[PDB]
Amino acid sequence: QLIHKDTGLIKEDEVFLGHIPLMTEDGSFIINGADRVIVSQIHRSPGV
Amino acid sequence: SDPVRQYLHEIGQVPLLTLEEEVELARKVEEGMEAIKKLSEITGLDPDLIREVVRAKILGSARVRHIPGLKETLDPKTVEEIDQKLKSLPKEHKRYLHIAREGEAARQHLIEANLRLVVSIAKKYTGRGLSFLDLIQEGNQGLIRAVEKFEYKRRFKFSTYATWWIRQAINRAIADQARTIRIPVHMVETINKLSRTARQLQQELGREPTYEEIAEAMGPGWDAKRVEETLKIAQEPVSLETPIGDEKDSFYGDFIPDEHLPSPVDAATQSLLSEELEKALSKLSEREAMVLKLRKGLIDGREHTLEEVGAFFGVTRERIRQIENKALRKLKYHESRTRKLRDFLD
Amino acid sequence: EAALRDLDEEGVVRIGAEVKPGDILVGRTSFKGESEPTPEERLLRSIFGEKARDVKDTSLRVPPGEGGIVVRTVRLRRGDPGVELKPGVREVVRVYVA
Amino acid sequence: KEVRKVRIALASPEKIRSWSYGEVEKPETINYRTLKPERDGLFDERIFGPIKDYECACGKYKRQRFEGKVCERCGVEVTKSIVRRYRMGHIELATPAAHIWFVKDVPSKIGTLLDLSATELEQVLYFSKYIVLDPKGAILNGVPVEKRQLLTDEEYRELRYGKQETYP
Amino acid sequence: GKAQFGGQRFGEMEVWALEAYGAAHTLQEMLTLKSDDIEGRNAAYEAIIKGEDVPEPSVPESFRVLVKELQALALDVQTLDEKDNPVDIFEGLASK
Amino acid sequence: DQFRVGLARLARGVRERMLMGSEDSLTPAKLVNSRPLEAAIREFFSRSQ
Amino acid sequence: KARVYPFEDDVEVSTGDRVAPGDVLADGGKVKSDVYGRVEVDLVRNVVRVVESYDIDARMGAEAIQQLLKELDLEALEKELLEEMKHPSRARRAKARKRLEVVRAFLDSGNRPEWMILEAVPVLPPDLRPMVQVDGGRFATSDLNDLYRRLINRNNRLKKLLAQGAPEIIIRNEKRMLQEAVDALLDNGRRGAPVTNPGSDRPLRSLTDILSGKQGRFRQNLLGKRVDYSGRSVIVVGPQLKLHQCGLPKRMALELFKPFLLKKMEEKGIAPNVKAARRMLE
DNA sequence: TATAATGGGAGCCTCTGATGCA
DNA sequence: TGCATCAGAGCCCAAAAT
Ligand SMILES: [Mg+2]
Ligand SMILES: [Zn+2]
Repeated sequence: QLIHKDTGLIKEDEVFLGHIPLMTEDGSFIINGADRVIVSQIHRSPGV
Repeated sequence: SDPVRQYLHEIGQVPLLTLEEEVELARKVEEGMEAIKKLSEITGLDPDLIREVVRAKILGSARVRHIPGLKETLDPKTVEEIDQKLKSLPKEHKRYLHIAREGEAARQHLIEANLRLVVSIAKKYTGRGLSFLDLIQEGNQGLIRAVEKFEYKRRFKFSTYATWWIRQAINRAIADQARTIRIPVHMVETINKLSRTARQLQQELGREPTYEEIAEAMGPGWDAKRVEETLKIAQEPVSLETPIGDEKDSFYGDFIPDEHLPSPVDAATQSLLSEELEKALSKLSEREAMVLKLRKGLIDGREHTLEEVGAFFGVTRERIRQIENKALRKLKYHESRTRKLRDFLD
Repeated sequence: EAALRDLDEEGVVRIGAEVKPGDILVGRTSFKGESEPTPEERLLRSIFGEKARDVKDTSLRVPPGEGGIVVRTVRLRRGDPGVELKPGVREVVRVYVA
Repeated sequence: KEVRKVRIALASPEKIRSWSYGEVEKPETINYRTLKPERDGLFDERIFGPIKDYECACGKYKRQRFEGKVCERCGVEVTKSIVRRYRMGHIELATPAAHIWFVKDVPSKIGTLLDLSATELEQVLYFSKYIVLDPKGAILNGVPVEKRQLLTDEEYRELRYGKQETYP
Repeated sequence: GKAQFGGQRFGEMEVWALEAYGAAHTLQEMLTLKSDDIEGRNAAYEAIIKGEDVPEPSVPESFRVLVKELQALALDVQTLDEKDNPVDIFEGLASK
Repeated sequence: DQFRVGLARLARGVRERMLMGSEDSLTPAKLVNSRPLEAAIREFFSRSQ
Repeated sequence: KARVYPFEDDVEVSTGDRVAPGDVLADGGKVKSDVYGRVEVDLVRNVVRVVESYDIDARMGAEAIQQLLKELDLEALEKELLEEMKHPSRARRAKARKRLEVVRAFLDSGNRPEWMILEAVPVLPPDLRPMVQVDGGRFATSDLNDLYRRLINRNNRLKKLLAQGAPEIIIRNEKRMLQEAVDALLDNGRRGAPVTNPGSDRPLRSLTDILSGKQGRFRQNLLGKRVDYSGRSVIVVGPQLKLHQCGLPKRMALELFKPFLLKKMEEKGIAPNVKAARRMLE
């Protein structure tokens, strides 16, 4: 929803943002026809 | 150490103008231009040439150079002559020189005081293929255009007029410089329209549009073929230094063969063809081998007309065609027997 | 005709054919880049009396060391239902060799 | 003759211009429609040579009978296309520019010669500070401006354009 | 690479091996006729199919690239003879 | 994470579109260009390490 | 801070002119200036102002540095530095040594120090920075072309800003941008942020990068090369071999020795000639 | 070609050598 | 004059890279 804080006018709409890749049943992706895996990354935990 | 930060700091050293200060500089600039017109009339001298001499003396000795349109080379000798000619004017005429000088001075100041305006407009155009400083400099160019065209009488503040010209300058720069393969500004406009259109269609259709759907949305004159051709023309090159792999070890260009330079096999083959051709031409008479060499360009590289080969051997244009035909006839006969030249026909 | 034996009407190798290195998988012609034939070719063409063709053989062949039985072919042209290729591409052929 | 030695030396602007077969006056590369090189651009055949052997761009002179000829119409020499690997162009700068190797390689060669530190050479080259060639009798803060002195922007303007202030 | 119909890389360490063996002509072949010497590699192929022995190699094209790349860096690289006179490895093509 | 990045770029475009054009007639469809988001996700899946 | 010099009649100087104490201002020489300064001719107040200031020559950038380098007398500087080599302090002698070594370098070589500043910038031949159509009809091009393009654009703009009498702030910005652009072409990342193509974090590849490093011209193409008449395969033990032998697969051997094989196939009658022989092995 | 608009944005090893401070 | 601090210099090969 777009709002004009001065006027109060409100126009609301559902906008299309493109596509997001879906994971298949086995935990992989199909990207341009080829099956891909996203490998987990170990790193330093945030904190003090 | 940071060129943007430095420029911003330099920008911050010229105070912004009061409405009064702005009108004063704008007023002096307009008046200075009217003065240059008058000096042209009085002297019968080029107004542009006059403007460069006036401008040369205001900016100082630092900047003195030839201007592409001026007929005379602009150097201290010539600018002294013309400046001395202007100072040789009567008082009521010589006053316009003083007016013009102060006009150029005010032009400088007016430009300098508005530089932060260009920055605030340019920052919005980043990411379109021009660097921030580049956008600032083209934007500055528009600011200069605005100062020359500004009419202070209209009572509009300067920022209003400048903003149009600055936006214009930045957009022209992006249209002119952003592509390795340069595209005419109008064609860039057409390409961008097609982008917006396709984006509208994808925003209403929930998927990328086909070529035909884009063609409807573009109206008459547009079919699917033209949408495709326009997109083809709009393709930007990709770097030869584009990485292959997750190591830094290889480039995309390393995988691209060279089709221009002949391969060893091709060079060898062409050489063998020349040697077999000479072998077949030795089985003719020297004259009928020479007629063919002269007619097909093997000698000197050019193909001679029958009139030229005939005049060179002392025979008639019909005669040289005849000795050429019997040469070629003998050539065809020897080939069917020995089959030497067949394999080079691929 | 020995070279073209296993190609169908459209130029794609037939399903079930055995392909070996050097064999044509998909036949293709490309228009010759404009060039002036060397005087050797001028003389050769003149000797044999055969026009140099406008097109060259760009056909896809089995690379060295590869080959097998053709189990599938996919052909996608431009202007046929459901398929749109990247700009400039008239048609795409895929040959699956097992 | 046989190559026994390889010399490497600095190149004068004159020598760089003698190498050059033309000045590249335009950022253009190749024409978006014809795909032929753009005149005066980075790929120009009039500068770096013909794309095709013994054939000019427009195609008036197509064979080796002309070698060394420069087509009046298209401006291209008829020679081997191999020359596009060899022939150099040049860009004529509006302001001299320092060659960074002689700046950033420590100790700087330019800096060492002129007795300028790394910071000073940086400040002049990248336009943070002025350097005085001719004081022309200037004096700043009671002491005379000495040649090769570095001035800030504030210092230079007060010297060059004078000091003033405006009070609201 | 195999997919490009590529040649094997005879790298820095392979060159050391040929050097330690003192195989100067084998090494020179690797550096010229079997690689970027254009005139040389053409001549070698033609010689072998004709039964002649392979000709003396010429300047490797990547050395010409190096010279021109250093000229692009404003350094003048000059090949000299024993008399310290210039030798033109571009064979007149790049000089006016 | 890459989604968040593409979203930040899309937001830059929104603020930039909220200055230009008519300050009166604007919808969300006119304000949003989704290309930055699509690109961030497309970049992650194809070219990420 | 300026001096005011009123005038009744015509003024012989004009606004913007630079002036020294004593320079004639107006009235045929009657009124003249007491200070060093810049002339401001006031037509309202009927007065010639002279703002106290000097004609000082002070410059920025490579133009200034090139000048100081042009004015170097290296012979003279050698003499001074030899005298410095006698000074008791080790550091004094050390600094004079390093300086003197650069001086002597230029002296023996015959190189002028000002050549380290560029006026004409060389442009590499196009085939070494190609624009090529790849397989799909798409174009692929070397990064140097974008680096040259940045350079050319800024230079041309500099010529235009100069012709139009832009303020010093604008001309200065362009000049520092011009220095930075030459820097990027020659060694990118060397000074400042590496210039990159849009929508990529990848530094463009400059001449220094092409020359140096593991991927550079020296180590990649000069001290090692890919070669013809070569092959590779998996190895397997051959106990039956004599020490001077190896097993070589015939299909490999046919390729490795292919030209020789073409010649031999001609001597024996297997093919009419080399061209036919090659076509038969294909 | 004219309401006015006036200062940006991202950020995370070892050895060697010169340089700037006790 | 003697000592930190920092900038800039390096960090295996070939194969492959779908
Ligand atoms: Mg490797
Ligand atoms: Zn021509």
